[PDB]
Amino acid sequence: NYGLNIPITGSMDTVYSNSTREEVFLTSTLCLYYPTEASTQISDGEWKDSLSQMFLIKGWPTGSVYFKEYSNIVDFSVDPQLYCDYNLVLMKYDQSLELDMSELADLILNEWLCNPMDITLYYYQQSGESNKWISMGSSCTVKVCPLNTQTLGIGCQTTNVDSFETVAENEKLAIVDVVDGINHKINLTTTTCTIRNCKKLGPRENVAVIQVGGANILDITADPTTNPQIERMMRVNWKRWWQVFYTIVDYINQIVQVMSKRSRSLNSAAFYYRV
Amino acid sequence: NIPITGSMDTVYSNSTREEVFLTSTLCLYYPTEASTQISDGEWKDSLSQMFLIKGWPTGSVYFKEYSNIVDFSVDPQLYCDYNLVLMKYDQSLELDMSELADLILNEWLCNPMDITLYYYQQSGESNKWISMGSSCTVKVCPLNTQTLGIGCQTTNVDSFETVAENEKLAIVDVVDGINHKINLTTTTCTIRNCKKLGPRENVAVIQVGGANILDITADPTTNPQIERMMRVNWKRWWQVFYTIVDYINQIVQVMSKRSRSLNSAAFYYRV
Amino acid sequence: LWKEMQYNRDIIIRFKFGNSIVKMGGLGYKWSEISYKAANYQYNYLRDGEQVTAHTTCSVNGVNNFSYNGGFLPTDFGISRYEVIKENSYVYVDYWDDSKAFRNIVYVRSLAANLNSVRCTGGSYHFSLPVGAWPVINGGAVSLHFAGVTLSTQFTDFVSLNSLRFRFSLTVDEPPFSILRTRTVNLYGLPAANPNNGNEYYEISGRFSLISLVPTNDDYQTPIMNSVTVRQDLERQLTNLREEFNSLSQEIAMAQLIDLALLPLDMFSMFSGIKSTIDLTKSMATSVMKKFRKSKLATSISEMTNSLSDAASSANDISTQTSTIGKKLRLKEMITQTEGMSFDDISAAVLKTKIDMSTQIGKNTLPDIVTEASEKFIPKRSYRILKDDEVMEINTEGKFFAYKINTFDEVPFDVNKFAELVTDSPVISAIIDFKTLKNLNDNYGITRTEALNLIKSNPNMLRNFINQNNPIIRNRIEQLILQCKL
Amino acid sequence: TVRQDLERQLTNLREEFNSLSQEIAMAQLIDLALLPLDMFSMFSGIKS
Amino acid sequence: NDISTQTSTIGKKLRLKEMITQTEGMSFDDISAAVLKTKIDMSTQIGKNTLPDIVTEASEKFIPKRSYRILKDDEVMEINTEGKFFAYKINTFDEVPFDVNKFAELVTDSPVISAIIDFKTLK
Amino acid sequence: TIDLTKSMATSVMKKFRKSKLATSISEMTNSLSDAASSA
Amino acid sequence: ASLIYRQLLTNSYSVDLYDEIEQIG
Ligand SMILES: *[C@@H]1O[C@H](CO)[C@@H](O[C@@H]2O[C@H](CO)[C@@H](O[C@@H]3O[C@H](CO)[C@@H](O)[C@H](O)[C@@H]3O)[C@H](O)[C@H]2NC(C)=O)[C@H](O)[C@H]1NC(C)=O
Ligand SMILES: *[C@@H]1O[C@H](CO)[C@@H](O)[C@H](O)[C@H]1NC(C)=O
Ligand SMILES: *[C@@H]1O[C@H](CO)[C@@H](O)[C@H](O)[C@H]1NC(C)=O
Ligand SMILES: *[C@@H]1O[C@H](CO)[C@@H](O)[C@H](O)[C@H]1NC(C)=O
Ligand SMILES: [Ca+2]
Ligand SMILES: [Ca+2]
Ligand SMILES: [Ca+2]
Ligand SMILES: [Ca+2]
Ligand SMILES: [Ca+2]
Ligand SMILES: [Ca+2]
Ligand SMILES: [Ca+2]
Ligand SMILES: [Ca+2]
Repeated sequence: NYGLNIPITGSMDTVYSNSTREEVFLTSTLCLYYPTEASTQISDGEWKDSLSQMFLIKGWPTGSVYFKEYSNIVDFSVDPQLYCDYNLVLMKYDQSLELDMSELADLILNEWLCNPMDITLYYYQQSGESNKWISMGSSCTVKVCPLNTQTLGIGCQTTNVDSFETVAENEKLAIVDVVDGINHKINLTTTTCTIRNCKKLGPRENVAVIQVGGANILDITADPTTNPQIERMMRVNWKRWWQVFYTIVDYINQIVQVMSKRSRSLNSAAFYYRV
Repeated sequence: NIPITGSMDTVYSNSTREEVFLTSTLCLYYPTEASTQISDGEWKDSLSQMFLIKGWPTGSVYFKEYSNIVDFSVDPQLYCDYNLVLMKYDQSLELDMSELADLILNEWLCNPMDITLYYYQQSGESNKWISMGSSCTVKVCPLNTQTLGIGCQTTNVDSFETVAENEKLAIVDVVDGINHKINLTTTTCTIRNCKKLGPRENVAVIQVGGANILDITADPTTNPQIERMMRVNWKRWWQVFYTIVDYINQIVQVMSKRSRSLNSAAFYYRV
Repeated sequence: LWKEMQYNRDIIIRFKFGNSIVKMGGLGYKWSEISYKAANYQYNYLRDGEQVTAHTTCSVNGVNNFSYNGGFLPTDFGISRYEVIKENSYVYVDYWDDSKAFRNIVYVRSLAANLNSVRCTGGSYHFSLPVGAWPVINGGAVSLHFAGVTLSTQFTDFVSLNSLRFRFSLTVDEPPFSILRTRTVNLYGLPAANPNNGNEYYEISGRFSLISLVPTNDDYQTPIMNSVTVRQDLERQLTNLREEFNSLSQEIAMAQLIDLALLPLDMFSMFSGIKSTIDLTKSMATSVMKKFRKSKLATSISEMTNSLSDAASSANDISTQTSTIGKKLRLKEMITQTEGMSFDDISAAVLKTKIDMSTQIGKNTLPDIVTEASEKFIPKRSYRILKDDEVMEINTEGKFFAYKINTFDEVPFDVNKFAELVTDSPVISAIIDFKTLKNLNDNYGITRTEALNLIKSNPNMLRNFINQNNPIIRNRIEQLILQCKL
Repeated sequence: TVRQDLERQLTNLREEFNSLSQEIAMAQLIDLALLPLDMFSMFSGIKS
Repeated sequence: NDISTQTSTIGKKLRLKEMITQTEGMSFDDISAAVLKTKIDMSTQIGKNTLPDIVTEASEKFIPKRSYRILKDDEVMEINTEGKFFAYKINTFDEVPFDVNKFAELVTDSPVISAIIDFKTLK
Repeated sequence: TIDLTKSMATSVMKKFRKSKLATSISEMTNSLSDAASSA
Repeated sequence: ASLIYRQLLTNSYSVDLYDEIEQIG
């Protein structure tokens, strides 16, 4: 009950000062998320310790820097648990992974509120532009069937799964947007892949997605009309992972000056599960 | 409509003929026998160059051939901004010719009809049922409040009273206020419940044959010779087309711009 | 919280009549009863691109019993009571099918159909005569015309199938039913001998609409296959909905409630616009009346009038008499039309503002709410009688005052002189009671006109003081709203 | 059975009421208005 | 005109109130019912589905335009469904400035007099 | 109120409609209606 | 607004024929 209604009065003259303190941990924690390809190319295994030593001179105490290895973009998109405070995610760009990278960026860079979806028993809808559905698991073959006012499937027969429309097939992660205001019947392989009704709150500003490779393709906003460039949608140019990591360490002061530690959650899950 | 206040002493404006010719389009619908008797096919270009002299820019005139009156009656789309329908007359085509003239000259507001289920009435003097298709054979049967047909058995279709047979287009009026059950060949012919709004300013029908026989209004009493029901005698289609070209100022003057907020999108040949 | 869902479908209804026969003894010439009987039927048909399986049950009502009996001789032909259907008789066809719509048929907001009539014709029955010329039943016909759909249920062997019942009317038709080779010709109607004419099924086609009320606790997430059936539904506890209704007063407003209370509320005005099912919108009003009759307040009205009638031929001391006549005044308030603001106005206003924002979920429960509020709302109230600018005010708890109109200072009370006038002079509900009125005059000194108006409980002056944002009247009316707690 | 009748409707009958209005007086419509017509009284005298 | 629009809405509401409540005036609906009864009695074409769907119309379309009054302390405030609105002294008929806010306040509580004989005619 | 007594009110109204008084009231109302119809 | 309670009491007689419906049915 932090009194989020009474106004706060500032002043436009006095004074530029310091931030006093905050006592819940000794200090912040930086947190790299790199693919296995970095380790394989580096061909080492004292390199995490070397990078910690090289962070120490930049001014991070030893215990603050953590490293997390993931198989690749698609295998990491499933339940991306950001166990940490200042998250960087080095995403190697690869052609045909454009929408997968956009999915992961839209998932972690923004703060989501997800409810369960019991597909077998209910139809489902979308409240507004801010409401997506997020399907995750080993294999998500999300076949939808929209229904008119009369509960007759338009372009599909509700009793014949074949007639359905496959919005996204065989994805580790799929953010699906169907038209807002029309009931749908969903069908996906509930043994492997789960699905959730996820509304989009404001942005999550612990996380910085560093596109390691090509052009600027991360379209976080599903709206085709908008395509903003966020300060955390980082992009760097690479030939070698050692060069990438060295740039990160060298410029880490700016990397954390663009983010903000405040927007953090108890659980490491990338969304608030509101049941 | 909001009021519009105007004086009675303001000076008359200038002629708007040049502006309307530059901004609008003219389109002629004629039967195939016209081209057949012309025995040509540079004639569209010739007539376009002829219209250009009177002041219709080169692309503004559109010649849309139709096979014949009855076959044209089905779904008449008038892809234009000023429409002329040359309409040859032969005896025994009187009613279908009049039907087509009524259909296009009068504005309509139509809704679908579900013959299979509902019993349908007619709202009043401005309401009709228009059936269009490759072959319409409507068979109506009026009913009581207890759904016992008069002059027909609601279950047997033979007893039904046929009101049109094998017609491409049929505008049927029936006694207003009595429920009817209809039987019309749903695969072939589509029937719609329409109300006759005011007139259509956009279309003029140039009868080419005989007497002033068109009766647009189904009411027997009124047979008013509206100005857009033009008529001309003929022996040569070339003479007919030259007449229309030479007097095209009068024809478009008789017509006028269409003023209706439509709700059915369709192709138009506008500029 | 309860969402409308349209389920309109085009269906084909196939059914056949059921025939039961009972033989009479002897050598096999007579018959005892030929009658229609309930008949089931199964089928499947293609519609909307899927094969839907349907189960129908036909039954007959209103049937006539013609007769024919050749005499007491042991071989003469006859049928003791052979039936027929004609103008009066109806036929019901309960219909069911596996489609999704019939799973969501528990709660319905509306339901109506359009079916095409059909002509049913009687077959040929050769009555089993052992020897001689063969009698011949033939002819007879009717026409089924649809009239009204309702809910129903097949008591099928494996389960009870909730279903739609189509009540078709009848219409006798051309073929004159006869008992040929026998003394009955040029009848008209469909007899029970062979109603099906050997047809595999009589067929109807139509479209039926339906507006179900599948529940919802969240906008995005609407269910299918309504499975909260009255096995899965149970009586909401009396104290539980009492607490719910008491909680609902969290939100009621101050001036808008008085604005509503100043309407004439009638049966139609209140009980219309309730988001209820078809089975409860049918008789909600009568249901409310039935339990309103037996309420303690209503039987108190009855006891008052009966006691007065019996008296017509029979021939803190003050607190008790004042309390008894206070209860009597409450009864009089309820029965008659008072020209004041009339506490029961406020009670009904609160009642409407409460029930409008609720829902009927398979049980009426306006009985036990309307009738309960009618007796419990505003437990302690007050009345007054003005005379000679000395208004005497009384409380149902027994208290009493008598104060001047021009200035609000009290006087010694006059028992048995208040009682002579309370019988005839019009009683004024004291929604601005003496205590609050004295506070108002002391703090916000008022004039003669508005003093008289507030004494009379004039709505104009009451709303004027409310819209002045007068704290005294505002708080008083707020407590008035707050005693409405069932 | 019976074809009991056909029955006039609003569309057929509103012109009849228009043409029926002009016979209506006014010195006694006031008396008829003053008399309170209940469900019984209004429909008591329909066509006898 | 904001005043005219507001008074038109109030007039519609007042027509509904007249239908709902029991007024001691002539109550235009009264005249409508009387005319309906006379027309029904004299007319000799009344089927099963005529009195239904004509009593409704006699409720709807009879006297589409009408006016109402609020009496108050030697003055009167009259309103019309069309949009007209007057206010005049009750002893001598000379109109005085109107107060739409006061009228909207008073219309909800005070009783409304169906202006059968409206101020256009009183003057 | 012996045992499931019938509707007293509607039972009495069943023939309070046909009383001399009620017939006279309807007669007077229809007389005024006819007077309205024909001046 | 109090008119509804009076209407309920006055019109309560019809519950007799309603329960007559219920028991005859
Ligand atoms: C209006 O009346 C005509 C007059 O007959 C109707 O024609 C009937 O159309 C139905 C189907 O549209 C035909 O049904 C057929 O039944 C046979 C079995 O006997 C079946 O093998 C066919 O596949 C078909 O279902 C019917 O035969 C035909 N009438 C006659 C005499 O042949 C017309 O359907 C009616 N319009 C509407 C909208 O109902
Ligand atoms: C604020 O931080 C700076 C860091 O350079 C420090 O030098 C300064 O003393 C701090 N402010 C105060 C008031 O001490
Ligand atoms: C999804 O589809 C498959 C085959 O298309 C089907 O076997 C399965 O039952 C469907 N899932 C649900 C929940 O119905
Ligand atoms: C209208 O015609 C007159 C006479 O020819 C001419 O003087 C005038 O300029 C014209 N007006 C316009 C707007 O061209
Ligand atoms: Ca994906
Ligand atoms: Ca499909
Ligand atoms: Ca969406
Ligand atoms: Ca975008
Ligand atoms: Ca016939
Ligand atoms: Ca035709
Ligand atoms: Ca007609
Ligand atoms: Ca005519």
